[PDB]
Amino acid sequence: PSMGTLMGVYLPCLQNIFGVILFLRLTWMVGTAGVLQALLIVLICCCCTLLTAISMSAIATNGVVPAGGSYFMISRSLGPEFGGAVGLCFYLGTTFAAAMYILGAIEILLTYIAPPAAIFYSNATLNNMRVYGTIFLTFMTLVVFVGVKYVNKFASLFLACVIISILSIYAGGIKSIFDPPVFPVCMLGNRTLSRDQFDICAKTAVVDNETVATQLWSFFCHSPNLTTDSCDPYFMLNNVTEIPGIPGAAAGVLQENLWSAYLEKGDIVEKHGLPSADAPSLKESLPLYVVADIATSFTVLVGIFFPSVTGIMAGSNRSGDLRDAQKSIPVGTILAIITTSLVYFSSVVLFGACIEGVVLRDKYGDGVSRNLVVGTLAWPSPWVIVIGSFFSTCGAGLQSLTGAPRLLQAIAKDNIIPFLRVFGHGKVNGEPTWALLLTALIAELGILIASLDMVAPILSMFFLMCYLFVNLACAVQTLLRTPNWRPRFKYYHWALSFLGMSLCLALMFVSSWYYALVAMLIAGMIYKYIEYQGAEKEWGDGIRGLSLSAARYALLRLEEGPPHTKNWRPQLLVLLKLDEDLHVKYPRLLTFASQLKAGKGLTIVGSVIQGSFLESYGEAQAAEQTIKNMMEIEKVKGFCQVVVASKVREGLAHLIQSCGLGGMRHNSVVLGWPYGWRQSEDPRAWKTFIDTVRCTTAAHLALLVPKNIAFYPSNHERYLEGHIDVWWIVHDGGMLMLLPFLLRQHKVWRKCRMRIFTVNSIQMKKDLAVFLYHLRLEAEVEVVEMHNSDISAYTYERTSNVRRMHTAVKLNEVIVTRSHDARLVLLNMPGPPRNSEGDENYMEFLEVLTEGLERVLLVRGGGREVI
Amino acid sequence: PSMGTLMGVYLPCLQNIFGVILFLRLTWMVGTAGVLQALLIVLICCCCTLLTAISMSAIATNGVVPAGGSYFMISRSLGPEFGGAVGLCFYLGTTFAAAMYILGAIEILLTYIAPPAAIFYSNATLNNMRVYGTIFLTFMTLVVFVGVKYVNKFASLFLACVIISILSIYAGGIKSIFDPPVFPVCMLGNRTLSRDQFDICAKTAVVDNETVATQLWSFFCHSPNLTTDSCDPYFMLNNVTEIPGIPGAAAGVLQENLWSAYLEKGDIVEKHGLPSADAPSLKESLPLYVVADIATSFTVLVGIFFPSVTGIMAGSNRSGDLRDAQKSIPVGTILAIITTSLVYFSSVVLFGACIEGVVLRDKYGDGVSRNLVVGTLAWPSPWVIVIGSFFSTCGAGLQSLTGAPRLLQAIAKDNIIPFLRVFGHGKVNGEPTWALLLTALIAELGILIASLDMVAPILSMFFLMCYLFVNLACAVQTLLRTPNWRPRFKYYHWALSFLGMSLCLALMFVSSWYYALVAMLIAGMIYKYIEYQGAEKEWGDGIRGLSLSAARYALLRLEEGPPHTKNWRPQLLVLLKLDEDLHVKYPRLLTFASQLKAGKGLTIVGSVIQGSFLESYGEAQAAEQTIKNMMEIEKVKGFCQVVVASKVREGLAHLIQSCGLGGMRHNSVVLGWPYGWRQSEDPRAWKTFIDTVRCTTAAHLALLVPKNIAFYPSNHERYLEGHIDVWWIVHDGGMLMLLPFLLRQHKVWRKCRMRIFTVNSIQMKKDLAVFLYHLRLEAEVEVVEMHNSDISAYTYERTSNVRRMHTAVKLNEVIVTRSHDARLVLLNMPGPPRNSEGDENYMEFLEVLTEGLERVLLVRGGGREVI
Ligand SMILES: *[C@@H]1O[C@H](CO)[C@@H](O[C@@H]2O[C@H](CO)[C@@H](O[C@@H]3O[C@H](CO)[C@@H](O)[C@H](O)[C@@H]3O)[C@H](O)[C@H]2NC(C)=O)[C@H](O)[C@H]1NC(C)=O
Ligand SMILES: *[C@@H]1O[C@H](CO)[C@@H](O[C@@H]2O[C@H](CO)[C@@H](O[C@@H]3O[C@H](CO)[C@@H](O)[C@H](O)[C@@H]3O)[C@H](O)[C@H]2NC(C)=O)[C@H](O)[C@H]1NC(C)=O
Ligand SMILES: Nc1ncnc2c1ncn2[C@@H]1O[C@H](COP(=O)(O)OP(=O)(O)OP(=O)(O)O)[C@@H](O)[C@H]1O
Ligand SMILES: Nc1ncnc2c1ncn2[C@@H]1O[C@H](COP(=O)(O)OP(=O)(O)OP(=O)(O)O)[C@@H](O)[C@H]1O
Ligand SMILES: *[C@@H]1O[C@H](CO)[C@@H](O[C@@H]2O[C@H](CO)[C@@H](O)[C@H](O)[C@H]2NC(C)=O)[C@H](O)[C@H]1NC(C)=O
Ligand SMILES: *[C@@H]1O[C@H](CO)[C@@H](O[C@@H]2O[C@H](CO)[C@@H](O)[C@H](O)[C@H]2NC(C)=O)[C@H](O)[C@H]1NC(C)=O
Ligand SMILES: [Mg+2]
Ligand SMILES: [Mg+2]
Repeated sequence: PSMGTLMGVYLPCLQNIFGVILFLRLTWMVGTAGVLQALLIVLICCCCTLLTAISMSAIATNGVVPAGGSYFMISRSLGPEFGGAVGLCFYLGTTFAAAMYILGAIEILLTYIAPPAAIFYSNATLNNMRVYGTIFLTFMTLVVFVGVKYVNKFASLFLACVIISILSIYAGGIKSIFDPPVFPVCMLGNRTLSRDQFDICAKTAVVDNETVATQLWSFFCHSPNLTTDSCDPYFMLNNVTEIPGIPGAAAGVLQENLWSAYLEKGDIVEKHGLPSADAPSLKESLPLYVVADIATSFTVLVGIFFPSVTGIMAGSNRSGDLRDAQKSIPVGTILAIITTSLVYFSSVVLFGACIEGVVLRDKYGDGVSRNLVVGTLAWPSPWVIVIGSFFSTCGAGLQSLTGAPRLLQAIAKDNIIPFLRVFGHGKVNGEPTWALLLTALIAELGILIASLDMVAPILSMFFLMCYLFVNLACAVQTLLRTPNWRPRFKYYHWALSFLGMSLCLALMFVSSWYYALVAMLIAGMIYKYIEYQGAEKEWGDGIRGLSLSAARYALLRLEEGPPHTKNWRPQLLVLLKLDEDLHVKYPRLLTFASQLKAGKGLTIVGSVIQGSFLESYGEAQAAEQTIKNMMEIEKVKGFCQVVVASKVREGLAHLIQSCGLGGMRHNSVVLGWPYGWRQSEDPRAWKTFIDTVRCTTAAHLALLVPKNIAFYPSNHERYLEGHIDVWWIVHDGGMLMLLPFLLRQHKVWRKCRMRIFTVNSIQMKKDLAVFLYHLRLEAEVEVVEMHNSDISAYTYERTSNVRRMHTAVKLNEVIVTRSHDARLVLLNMPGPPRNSEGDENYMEFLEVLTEGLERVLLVRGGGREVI
Repeated sequence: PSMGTLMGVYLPCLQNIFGVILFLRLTWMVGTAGVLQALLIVLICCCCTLLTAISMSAIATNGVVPAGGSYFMISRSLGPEFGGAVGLCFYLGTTFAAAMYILGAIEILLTYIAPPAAIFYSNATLNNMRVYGTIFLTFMTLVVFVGVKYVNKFASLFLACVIISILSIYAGGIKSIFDPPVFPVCMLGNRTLSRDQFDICAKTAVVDNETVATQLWSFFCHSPNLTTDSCDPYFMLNNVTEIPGIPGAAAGVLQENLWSAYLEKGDIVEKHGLPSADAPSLKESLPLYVVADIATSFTVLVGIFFPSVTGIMAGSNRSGDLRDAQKSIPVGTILAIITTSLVYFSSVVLFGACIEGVVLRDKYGDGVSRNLVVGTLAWPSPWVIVIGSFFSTCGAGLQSLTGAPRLLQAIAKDNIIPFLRVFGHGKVNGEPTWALLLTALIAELGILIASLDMVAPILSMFFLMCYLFVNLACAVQTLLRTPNWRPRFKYYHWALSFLGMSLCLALMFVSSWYYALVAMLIAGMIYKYIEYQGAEKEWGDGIRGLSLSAARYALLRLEEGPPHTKNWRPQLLVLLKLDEDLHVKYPRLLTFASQLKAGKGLTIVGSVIQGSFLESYGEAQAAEQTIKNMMEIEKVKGFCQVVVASKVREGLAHLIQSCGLGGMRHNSVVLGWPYGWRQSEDPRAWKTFIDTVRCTTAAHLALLVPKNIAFYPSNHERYLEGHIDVWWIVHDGGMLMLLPFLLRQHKVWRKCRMRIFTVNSIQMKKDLAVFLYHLRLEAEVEVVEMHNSDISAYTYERTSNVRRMHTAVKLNEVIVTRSHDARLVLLNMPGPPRNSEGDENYMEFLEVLTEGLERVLLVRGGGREVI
């Protein structure tokens, strides 16, 4: 399968864009709104479609392109929810478009081709439209049922007819510039008379050597004798002129019809710039003037014109039979859009500058003798545009009735929405069976309105909803960094899709707010229903399934990307120690964690249970429930893991290195202090502690070792007088300065004074102060003398056993004489020794250091802390 | 702190609800819209506020009630995002309400109290309103700045004045029924003359024994002599009547003014039911008829009336100083609402049935000699209502200017929105300083409009937005089962909150669609900004923080509730085996998992690395990256865990029992088969396999042991001819029937025929078929003979070593002669023995069973499978 860009993307998109709105409703729109506002309408309606084409190209380039059609790409690149919601709005738009094309062909048949055939001679026109539209819809449905092959064969002919029509229009204009046609329109003062009835527009004619009243007189004056004075004042007071209706292109005409002329329902189409002496008038004369049919505005014209720029999704419709789709879909679509936009602009200016401003406003060509107003300027004859538009409308109706059921069948066989499974019951060949009937029924329900000017806004609403959803999906997926979404289009940026969504939403609300609300509610309902059904199909439950799907999506999206945050906040893993009877030994660790997190962040609570898994599952479940209850009491929102190991050491290690799912990992381990390690003889008291410390420093995790956890305050407790003391010695400054702030952020330490003690002094104070300004703690800074010999233990261990104890006891003396009355004391601990045997000496160091302090918390940095 | 329900909730809510709209704009609304549509407006505007009061009660009962005010409850019970968004709309509503009350007091001062004081004598009224409103706003701001204590002291007086006003109105009506007042209104045909200028309404009066033209003549006719014929035709053609303006209560008047009388801008207030002979008229007479001031409709009246039922959040405003708030806030609020609604209904009917339908439509009381139209019926004098409404408006303005800056200061000190931190810089006493200035500026910007009929819809938009957000939050949090949200209100149901949200949204869009769009965009912007800032504060990054917060919220919400799903879908844990050089040994396990999941669900991929953590972290990270790449290649979306253990057995156990976060856990373990176990001498080949099997059967997890994994198809492979074979023997029927369906759902097995082989036969076939109908697989069912002796191994092991082999070899013979050419064969495996030593015999059994089959997959149920 291989066909080029032109005959694969360009010509189908062109054939789908050029429609009936141009012939039947371009001149009327231009005359009612002027040339300027018409150009503005065309620009506004082309910008939304151009931004949507850019977003569609960004969709069509990422990855491989599915070979099914234009609905499979959207789904594959935006998810079943979005794609399903988009597909239904597009289906409804297409079926209503079929209805509109049938209505247009009926109007062209009953008004210009053969008026005598109308059955009903107000509401007679509406009933004729209803009857003939129903007959046409039935026959077209039968044709599509039996003869799809001939339609696909003859589809080129309709495009040939459209192109020949446009060429003839432009040839007629260019011939108009130097030698225009003749189409006299008659005038009464500054009113417009219907030339259909009268033989000639003249008050009196000379027959048999004398003057006699003409048909215009007998129609306006009921008396057939000139010597009468019982007629309306407007006829006798004003003259009767015959101005040419097609003045050749000039700068005087384009200057005349350049400003808006919005009429009201029932008003008279008047030629601004003719002498008129006002006077009352009878009520038997109104059937002789041309009348405005519907109320005209700006939003009305926007709504009526928009369905003439839709069809940009028809270019990416032979995706399977394409040579290189990534390079052939976007360029073809955008070139088709540009060609259509330039043709519309040129045609607006040409109509404005070539035709009278009073014959453009005859929606049905009443001033002229019931001709196609746009067909008046055409070189060969006004008969080429009539037949051309008739065949174009028939072909567009046939193609819409062919392409809507196929899309419905695709959506039904995709098994997204479950209640429309029957609509996928295709024939033996694949041609839909019970989707054609539903489509014909919806098209009939649309035909029953029987007025293009009322069917067009619904069509516009559905297509605008589809475009808005495509744009919004693209922008959001680009912003939030979805895992499988990376488009390769060059001229693409999420700002463009966002602007397109905004513009098409503005249009959707300008046309009719209530229709837009109904469309938005339908779209939201289908989106949520697709999401719920997908959740129930993946997991098993509806609501819990929704939560599981949201969690999985967030974790998967969070997986990709740089795994480092610009800031550092403690996300703890509280290693609780269960008793022999499975009771929490130190329930104050959970309280302290709740005070340090304040209910925001991640807090996992692990614990190891010695034994064997094969025979100890119930114990694990019971302990998990116990920890969950104890954790609910202390008001800390977190998860709870319980593992059953053979030795507690390896259980602790596995718990430290494996807790979380992907990016939701901990980065801080808060373990308690071993009590009675030197009292008892069992050496294992302090080996587990040292091993967990060494295992949490090799994973680059922070460390919080709250000593004397039995004296820490509870949540009901409150502090009124007291001062936190910080004793940052050398390293770990960031966290030593960030912990007391996050601590005092709690009501228990809501107003505890902070004092920063740091073992040129003025320069150091200035730096600490400038750093504190960003934090805003403003705690008093007191820098005591720094003796390198005393601090040689921290410097030597980071980057002499007898000396170690000396320095630790001198440091302890200083801290206990200058910080004894402190509420909470925070100081950083030195790293454990490299030699696995000096652990006793390291423990003695750590014990003699914090001698006397009532409550002391030791923090060890991980090294990856930034702030 | 303890005060009752009445003086703590009822009276403040009552004082906040009864406003100026009732006096200044009740009669006008009733006359323009009739009695029926007025009652409908009151009902529509009371239903939204009643449903909002029910939702607010449901909020006020769950948990403890914060003692701060009415904004802390909403925040504490709905989250910082919702509460912050609600607080700002409420602040804007309150400040614009202050503007409206100042405008009302100005109107009452310049129109009835003292008209000569107006500075400008159209736009003179607007300029007078602007100047005087600015002066009033300045003086009121200064008073609130200096004298809050006196305001809080005197707040009771304003309620006393309002109550006395209403009592006087009703006393006047009841006195009207039997002896009404005198207020003659003059008429011209069926037009309404302004009685202010004329001395008496009579064409001619008799002075000095003869008739002379009266002031009405000289005002309507410029000639002061009766003998003139140069006047307008309407004056001479019609009469001059003097009808009473206050007809006592009767059923004839309530019948007259019962249908709508919507006028247009500039129309004349006409008395339907008086003789009038039409005629043209001059243009110097229009300043003498009463005129309609603004265009009236239904939506206009809805918008103008709505700010008279707002203030239901003022009852829950002394939460701290309450005896028992859970029982005192809801009953008080709802009783205040009911009292206000009944007073409005009774007043609408009383006005309709007591006053002429032509003097109700004088917005400024022009027909009467510039009196308060509602003050005409009042027993003591019309002077009590004027002064009462003046003092009420002044008091309401003062209280709004006192209560808006306090709310802004609370929001600013809560540190939710960061850019308004300055507005919390209260005085030494707490009274706001730079929040009062901002509030006064916004109120001035609102005063510059200087028309109640244009300020009221903005107020309505803000309050409706606040109410809609409260209702939506309540309904959603009740539906999705938020963890900390359980209200105790009896008459509360999420359907009521949903209906309230719908009704108040309908109102918000009926009044003015564009205003509603602006309000909704403001609310959404503030919601998303609060969410982003909170994410950046909890975690550290903006976008990644958003993802982390969504994941944590979903997991926490999913934690609570029954942990069993009605359906069972496999969520796998693929235990890969890494090589000595850290390469995936069997990369086909990942392919098979991707074919069985099809990219939807949870798939964790664990692996154990022997060694020691203290010295093997880089190996773990490298292996994790390797597995991530290999898993991305095979197109399976899952997480990857790597642990470093000392012995692979306990690593596998810890991986089996601890993988996931809360509810996102696996329920199926897919491990491979040990190859070369009998070939090599190392006994550990089959001990790890048996141990993992026994460890995964004690955790109640399913088990998938794909044998001969080297012959399984790849993703590029396709199958055209072949038939899946199922050999369900006794147990594990649900999963043995669900696995092939989920398998064939993949394109690789898209059309492989399924054959169900099952070792009364007709009854069994009928049951299997009925079960298959729901699945819809419709696979052919062939039931072979079931010999109990051969099946004695499965029956004896679930619920003789020589016999075991016999039965296994006979079963293998049957399966290999009737299923040799099968594509994939699925049969359930028996459980491992209880005796830890018969493992060799169990392995020999499992090996001799699947002898000859090219591809065989064995499944073992967990026992908790439902479908
Ligand atoms: C077509 O002829 C009709 C009827 O002869 C013209 O209607 C009349 O046009 C004159 C302007 O030339 C209007 O006079 C102006 O009226 C406005 C508002 O009343 C006033 O402010 C101006 O100072 C001036 O008096 C006149 O009202 C209008 N007649 C009616 C009944 O409205 C019409 O303008 C002619 N031209 C068109 C339609 O382009
Ligand atoms: C107040 O007096 C005014 C002027 O005298 C009345 O206006 C005129 O009322 C009559 C009805 O009694 C209208 O006649 C009707 O007009 C409609 C539509 O044109 C027609 O369908 C009916 O068959 C009938 O002819 C007349 O049009 C109207 N005059 C104008 C200029 O509109 C008015 O109705 C009196 N009563 C009120 C306002 O309650
Ligand atoms: N079985 C366990 N499960 C979870 N965490 C543990 C376990 N054992 C120890 N820990 C962690 O190590 C810390 C040190 O406890 P450790 O057992 O060393 O001291 P102890 O229990 O107070 O008594 P001793 O020091 O005499 O053994 C505990 O607070 C806990 O954080
Ligand atoms: N180190 C490991 N990490 C993760 N999973 C493992 C590990 N070792 C074994 N397993 C699991 O157990 C299964 C059995 O593998 P096992 O080592 O028993 O057989 P083998 O490697 O094929 O060779 P042999 O049977 O001779 O040892 C593996 O497929 C895997 O699922
Ligand atoms: C009606 O048509 C006539 C014919 O063109 C207009 O012109 C008038 O012709 C008479 C004949 O001599 C002259 O006396 C008048 O002076 C002409 N009018 C002007 C303005 O020159 C006539 O004006 C038309 N009437 C109206 C109301 O347009
Ligand atoms: C104007 O007022 C008079 C006084 O009430 C109306 O009544 C007419 O009075 C004259 C005096 O004899 C009678 O002849 C007429 O028959 C009375 N009218 C009727 C209907 O009985 C008079 O009708 C008023 N005019 C209008 C237009 O309402
Ligand atoms: Mg120990
Ligand atoms: Mg082994």
